[PDB]
Amino acid sequence: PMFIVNTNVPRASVPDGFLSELTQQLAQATGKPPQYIAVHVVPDQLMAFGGSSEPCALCSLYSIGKIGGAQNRSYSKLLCGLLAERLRISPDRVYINYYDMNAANVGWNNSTFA
Amino acid sequence: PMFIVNTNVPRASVPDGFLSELTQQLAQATGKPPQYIAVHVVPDQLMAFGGSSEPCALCSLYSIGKIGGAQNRSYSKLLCGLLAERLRISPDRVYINYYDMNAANVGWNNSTFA
Amino acid sequence: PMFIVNTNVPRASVPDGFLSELTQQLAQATGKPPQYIAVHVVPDQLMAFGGSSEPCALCSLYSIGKIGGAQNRSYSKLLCGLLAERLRISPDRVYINYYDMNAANVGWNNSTFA
Repeated sequence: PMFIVNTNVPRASVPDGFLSELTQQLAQATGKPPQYIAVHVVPDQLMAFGGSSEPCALCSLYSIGKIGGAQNRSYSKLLCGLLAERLRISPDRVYINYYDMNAANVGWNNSTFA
Repeated sequence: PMFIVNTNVPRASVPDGFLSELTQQLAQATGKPPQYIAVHVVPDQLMAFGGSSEPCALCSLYSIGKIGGAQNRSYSKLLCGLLAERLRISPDRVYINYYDMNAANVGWNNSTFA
Repeated sequence: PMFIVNTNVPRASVPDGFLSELTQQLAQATGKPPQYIAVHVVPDQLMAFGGSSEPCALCSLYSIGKIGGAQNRSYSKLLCGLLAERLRISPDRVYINYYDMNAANVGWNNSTFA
């Protein structure tokens, strides 16, 4: 799985250990081993949510399977929780796009996961 | 809706008010309230278009519905217009990927839009 | 086509001529004219792959067609090869998301490709 967070929160406000926390919690949530989880945090961004620039985040979760209505509600609670607690971003200023990737459409290690 | 612009134009060349203008014009174009529009501009990027590092932009527009053939032509005229006028980017050096997202695949506020 | 590479490798480690090499090799691999190939490299990122901050890359290849099982295997061998040779990233620390875009969902030059 791959989780990306783009945010206007400054780098210095991203706590130590955050990428590891994301990795850990995503492995748990998706059921996939942490060796397969990749995470990417992009702070200091020029962004607005609903016309204003209070802390916000635009995020993506890509996974080969483990994507669906109930699962994605659960992921959203988890991820909005983490962004609120660690980055002080209000959950109503977070969007997360979920993508169910086909294995043949994910490259890794000179080939694909198919 | 979420609109992202990645560009090699420098930050200083992005006018004050550009995020607000995008918000307003996208609200009008999509018919969605401004409160639901998120915008993200990423200047100073290392990018090329057709092998050239002249000004260019790679963009994405995500929306739950309000995406389709005619609509995306209209959005492209609008947004290339804005990028030409405000950032001095030629329309033929802009790509915009359009995504019609399923509500269940968009997280927000600890749940999804489904 | 549009190819994006996000990496924790520093900017100074991205060799001169890299965006051109990508453009050229992607034109050849996809069969598309180089004029339609866009490339975007984002170094110095805060990211982890399998919990680790050793060099890694999270990438995307978008194309209108020319996406499929065998084609994507071949792209992955090409692209992982270039990331290894030029950026010294191990192929097993690269993910590449492949996207077959509908022409009606790609804006360019005030319109779409449909």
